[PDB]
Amino acid sequence: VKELLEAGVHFGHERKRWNPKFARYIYAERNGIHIIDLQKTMEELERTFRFIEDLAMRGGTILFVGTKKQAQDIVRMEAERAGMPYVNQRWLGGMLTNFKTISQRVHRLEELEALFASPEIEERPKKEQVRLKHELERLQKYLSGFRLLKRLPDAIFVVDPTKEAIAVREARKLFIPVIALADTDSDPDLVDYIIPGNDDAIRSIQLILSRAVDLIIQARGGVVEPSPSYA
Amino acid sequence: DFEEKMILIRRTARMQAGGRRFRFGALVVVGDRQGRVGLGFGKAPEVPLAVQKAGYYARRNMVEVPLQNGTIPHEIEVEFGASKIVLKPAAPGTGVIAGAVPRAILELAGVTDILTKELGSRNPINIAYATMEALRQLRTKADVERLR
Amino acid sequence: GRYIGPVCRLCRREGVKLYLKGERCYSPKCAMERRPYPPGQHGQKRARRPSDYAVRLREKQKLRRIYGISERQFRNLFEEASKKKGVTGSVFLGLLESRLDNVVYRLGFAVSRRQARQLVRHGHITVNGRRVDLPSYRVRPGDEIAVAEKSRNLELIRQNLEAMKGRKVGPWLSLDVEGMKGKFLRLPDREDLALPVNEQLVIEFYSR
Amino acid sequence: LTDPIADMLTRIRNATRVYKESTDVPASRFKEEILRILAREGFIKGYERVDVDGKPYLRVYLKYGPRRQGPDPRPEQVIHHIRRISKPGRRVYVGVKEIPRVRRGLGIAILSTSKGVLTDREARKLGVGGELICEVW
RNA sequence: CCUGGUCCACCCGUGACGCUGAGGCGCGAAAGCGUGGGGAGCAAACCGGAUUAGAUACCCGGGUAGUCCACGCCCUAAACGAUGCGCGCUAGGUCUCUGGGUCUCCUGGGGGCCGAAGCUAACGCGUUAAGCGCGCCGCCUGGGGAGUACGGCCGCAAGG
RNA sequence: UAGCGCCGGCCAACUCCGUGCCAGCAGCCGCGGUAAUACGGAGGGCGCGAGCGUUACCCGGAUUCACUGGGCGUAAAGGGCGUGUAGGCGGCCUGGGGCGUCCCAUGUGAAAGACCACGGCUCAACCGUGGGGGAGCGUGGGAUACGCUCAGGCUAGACG
Ligand code: SF4
Ligand SMILES: [Mg+2]
Ligand SMILES: [Mg+2]
Ligand SMILES: [Mg+2]
Ligand SMILES: [Mg+2]
Ligand SMILES: [Mg+2]
Ligand SMILES: [Mg+2]
Ligand SMILES: [Mg+2]
Ligand SMILES: [Mg+2]
Ligand SMILES: [Mg+2]
Ligand SMILES: [Mg+2]
Ligand SMILES: [Mg+2]
Ligand SMILES: [Mg+2]
Ligand SMILES: [Mg+2]
Ligand SMILES: [Mg+2]
Ligand SMILES: [Mg+2]
Ligand SMILES: [Mg+2]
Ligand SMILES: [Mg+2]
Ligand SMILES: [Mg+2]
Ligand SMILES: [Mg+2]
Ligand SMILES: [Mg+2]
Ligand SMILES: [Mg+2]
Ligand SMILES: [Mg+2]
Ligand SMILES: [Mg+2]
Ligand SMILES: [Mg+2]
Ligand SMILES: [Mg+2]
Ligand SMILES: [Mg+2]
Ligand SMILES: [Mg+2]
Ligand SMILES: [Mg+2]
Ligand SMILES: [Mg+2]
Ligand SMILES: [Mg+2]
Ligand SMILES: [Mg+2]
Ligand SMILES: [Mg+2]
Ligand SMILES: [Mg+2]
Ligand SMILES: [Mg+2]
Ligand SMILES: [Mg+2]
Ligand SMILES: [Mg+2]
Ligand SMILES: [Mg+2]
Ligand SMILES: [Mg+2]
Ligand SMILES: [Mg+2]
Ligand SMILES: [Mg+2]
Ligand SMILES: [Mg+2]
Ligand SMILES: [Mg+2]
Ligand SMILES: [Mg+2]
Ligand SMILES: [Mg+2]
Ligand SMILES: [Mg+2]
Ligand SMILES: [Mg+2]
Ligand SMILES: [Mg+2]
Ligand SMILES: [Mg+2]
Ligand SMILES: [Mg+2]
Ligand SMILES: [Mg+2]
Ligand SMILES: [Mg+2]
Ligand SMILES: [Mg+2]
Ligand SMILES: [Mg+2]
Ligand SMILES: [Mg+2]
Ligand SMILES: [Mg+2]
Ligand SMILES: [Mg+2]
Ligand SMILES: [Mg+2]
Ligand SMILES: [Mg+2]
Ligand SMILES: [Mg+2]
Ligand SMILES: [Mg+2]
Ligand SMILES: [Mg+2]
Ligand SMILES: [Mg+2]
Ligand SMILES: [Mg+2]
Ligand SMILES: [Mg+2]
Ligand SMILES: [Mg+2]
Ligand SMILES: [Mg+2]
Ligand SMILES: [Mg+2]
Ligand SMILES: [Mg+2]
Ligand SMILES: [Mg+2]
Ligand SMILES: [Mg+2]
Ligand SMILES: [Mg+2]
Ligand SMILES: [Mg+2]
Ligand SMILES: [Mg+2]
Repeated sequence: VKELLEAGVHFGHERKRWNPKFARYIYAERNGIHIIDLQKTMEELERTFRFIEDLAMRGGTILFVGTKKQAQDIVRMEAERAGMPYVNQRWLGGMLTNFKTISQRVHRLEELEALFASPEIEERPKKEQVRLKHELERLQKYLSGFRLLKRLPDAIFVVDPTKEAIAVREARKLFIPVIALADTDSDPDLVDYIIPGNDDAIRSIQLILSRAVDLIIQARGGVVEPSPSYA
Repeated sequence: DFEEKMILIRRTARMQAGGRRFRFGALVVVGDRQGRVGLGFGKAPEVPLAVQKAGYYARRNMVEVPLQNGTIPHEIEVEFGASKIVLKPAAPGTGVIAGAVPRAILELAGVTDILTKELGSRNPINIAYATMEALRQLRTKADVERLR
Repeated sequence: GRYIGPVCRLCRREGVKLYLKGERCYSPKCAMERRPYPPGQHGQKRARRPSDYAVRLREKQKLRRIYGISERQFRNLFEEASKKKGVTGSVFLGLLESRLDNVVYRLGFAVSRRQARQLVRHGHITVNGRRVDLPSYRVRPGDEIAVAEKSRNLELIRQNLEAMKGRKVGPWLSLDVEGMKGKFLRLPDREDLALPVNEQLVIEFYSR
Repeated sequence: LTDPIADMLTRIRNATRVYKESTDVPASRFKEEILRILAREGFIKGYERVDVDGKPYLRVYLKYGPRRQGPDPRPEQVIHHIRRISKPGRRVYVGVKEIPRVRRGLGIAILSTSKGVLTDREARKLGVGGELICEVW
């Protein structure tokens, strides 16, 4: 499952826009660029996946965090493939720390599902349709992956702990383990299970996500061959 | 469940056109008198809700005090901004010698025997915070040998 | 001197029955049993929560008004136990107990401590022989406290020993009824005596 | 520089507050005696005489606790506290009888005595006093 | 022309010769003073015109000390970074000035900004600490009375 | 024989009338301008008790002179800046001494008082008997890590 042709996909980026805590996972600066010791990536995959694999067979949910436009679509395929929740658009404040309240806003979604599946009155004003439809069209935009989540995840898995510091912040306050693919602009000490790698190139996001999705499905009852990606 | 005590209840005001409009706050400790306390601070439009709101936080932030025959294991001095609290271990028949603030905090924590002293700003809310963070920094011989 | 006044107003304030008479304390003509609320114009109003200081004074007068004791003697007896070795609380109770005027009453020589005083002050009591008319004597282990022979034929002490025929008396005391003599075995552990009082709080009253 | 010991204790205290693996102090037979106790009593892993750019130093291997769950992952310290007592400004000595008990036993006090560098315990066993160098917990 | 501090590179010389600093001594913006010059512009005082209830001001026209030079006094300040000096330790990004290199950049020394840890009552400080430490000095102890009075020393006086 | 202080918050104890910024209360914040638990009386209540209150003074609360145990950017607080006298303070290695420092043995540290036990006055106050010490200084012996001194080296501080 592990693989070594990762250097055929990322080895890292971003110059002196670095975070000094990450130096322990950096090989050298060549291309005017911080370069990640890929060896140092394997070590942490071994330990991180052990967590994920051990987390797999226990039948426990995982929240998928990626919202930079470089990792936007690629998380949506993969979280569904493993049948687990994600956030694609905005990470709402209090998704975790205020779950019962945020998820009180999925009950409005599930309730819209039914109402627009006929009939429960269509003699409701034309303009109210206009209003309700768009609201469904609005709600749908954000919550499509969060709706699966019906309880606090036993872990969360992140693309950018720097870009999604808020997510990381809530998880911490809820003692939830934090997992993340994360490059040198990020804060290492902040993540429990670290995948020290490029977090912007779609290449790198595909390799590390999918193979982690596969490790999840492998120990969660079955296996399957390849998954969708743009070249 | 725990034994619960309201230590502080205050009214504060804010200003806008037409005059002042108030808001209330309650410092509340809660504990089992057997090694577990928690301090919560609740603010609300009316006294009762604030007292209840407070209680929920009190349970939301707790701490485990290593009682040894009803006294704390070692000296602790702790500062919280300009507030300082001294907690000093005390022998059996001593009693709990503290101001009504750290008194109720330590009391609900099962502390039966202790010498204490408040130094610096004795502001009720801050002396509270300093008493807690003192407990949260209490250690025992076990805890020490395990670290080192 | 001592308190020497209306005594039911005392229990009514304390919220608890203190056994300050004897006979009437048990009948339903007892004041607490008719009115369990503080004496005077404002007793039936709904109370307001007492402050820490309010609470402690009240626990103190409780233990104190039991004994019919002056604050000075109380304070000094207390400030003894504060100095002397061990746990303060027990020793204070202990030294409180070793009072003759108390000892006489715990034995059932008298129906009240107030009567146990008039028994002591009128010489009707004796300690290991010698006449003693001092309510304040600190009775020590091994002491035998008895009635004077020259008064032993008195209605009150005979009638009051009548109840005592097989009556229980605390573990540290023995009693030869008819013979009119009792014995002090030792000063109490807090267990032996169940005064309706949280004794730690009295220390804290004085820590102020 | 006016105080080697105070510099030494301090070089550490800064290093432990941001969890460095080690840090180096300029070498002295007296610092070796203090690090020795600091080694044995287990506030540090241990130390070794290295050399920096031609100059003698002591490299001291720091020791900490475990990662913590929560908003602040930063592991507990092993040296919570370290500070000079006796200083060049105000020399501090204690007779045997007034030797202090640091933190109700859970800590130590290092000494300079005519029998060598000893702890509060040791000094009381050997029966000697000395200049109270510092305190640690 | 005469002269001071200061950085850099070489790692050549001395071998703890160091740090601080009560008194002392010197330096010390402006205004001010003494004797003598100088005086274009500017301008306290002062005159006049406006404004105004008034206008001993703000605005306009004039104008003397002074502002400049030499020598000698005065020694004060929001004399400020409202931050005594020295040393060691504790992430980094960036802009700039100035040496040196193996001239991407590396290394020293100064000048700014943002920020790690930490500090802070907060504001903010943060390798130019207001952080963690040592040494020595100066200073604070409720507002006013009062930087006044008295004494004392200094000054031509102002006054310090 | 039972008296005296208090009942707005601190701080334990509340009602009616009388007064109307008057009369008066007051340790501090504050009370009194027609529904005053704050003034005067009464009832009731709280606290002590042959006592209770008041004035004055001493320590405490005051880590508010800070040795324990504080501070100086904006709260009170860095000297306007240098230079330097006394003084305080000082790097790495080795030896002599043993001044500071630590230990041991001894002398002194009177009696009363303090404390612990016991005992005598019916208890207690009071008093008796015994017990346990300490610093600090004199003397003898010992210790040598740190600070001291003397001596001999070093080059990381400092100067050239
Ligand atoms: S009767 Fe009830 S109230 Fe009156 S004294 Fe006896 S016990 Fe106390
Ligand atoms: Mg990135
Ligand atoms: Mg614990
Ligand atoms: Mg502070
Ligand atoms: Mg405070
Ligand atoms: Mg103990
Ligand atoms: Mg204060
Ligand atoms: Mg206060
Ligand atoms: Mg009873
Ligand atoms: Mg209580
Ligand atoms: Mg005791
Ligand atoms: Mg009883
Ligand atoms: Mg007291
Ligand atoms: Mg000290
Ligand atoms: Mg050389
Ligand atoms: Mg000078
Ligand atoms: Mg001048
Ligand atoms: Mg001039
Ligand atoms: Mg003039
Ligand atoms: Mg002139
Ligand atoms: Mg002229
Ligand atoms: Mg004019
Ligand atoms: Mg005019
Ligand atoms: Mg004019
Ligand atoms: Mg003009
Ligand atoms: Mg002139
Ligand atoms: Mg002039
Ligand atoms: Mg300036
Ligand atoms: Mg400057
Ligand atoms: Mg100034
Ligand atoms: Mg100022
Ligand atoms: Mg200075
Ligand atoms: Mg300073
Ligand atoms: Mg350059
Ligand atoms: Mg160049
Ligand atoms: Mg620079
Ligand atoms: Mg400039
Ligand atoms: Mg800044
Ligand atoms: Mg921070
Ligand atoms: Mg910088
Ligand atoms: Mg400050
Ligand atoms: Mg005054
Ligand atoms: Mg004044
Ligand atoms: Mg003057
Ligand atoms: Mg002046
Ligand atoms: Mg004068
Ligand atoms: Mg009184
Ligand atoms: Mg009182
Ligand atoms: Mg009250
Ligand atoms: Mg009148
Ligand atoms: Mg009225
Ligand atoms: Mg009053
Ligand atoms: Mg009244
Ligand atoms: Mg009397
Ligand atoms: Mg008197
Ligand atoms: Mg005083
Ligand atoms: Mg004091
Ligand atoms: Mg001090
Ligand atoms: Mg202060
Ligand atoms: Mg200055
Ligand atoms: Mg000057
Ligand atoms: Mg100087
Ligand atoms: Mg000198
Ligand atoms: Mg010297
Ligand atoms: Mg030295
Ligand atoms: Mg020597
Ligand atoms: Mg010597
Ligand atoms: Mg002696
Ligand atoms: Mg004596
Ligand atoms: Mg006797
Ligand atoms: Mg003593
Ligand atoms: Mg030697
Ligand atoms: Mg030499
Ligand atoms: Mg050099």
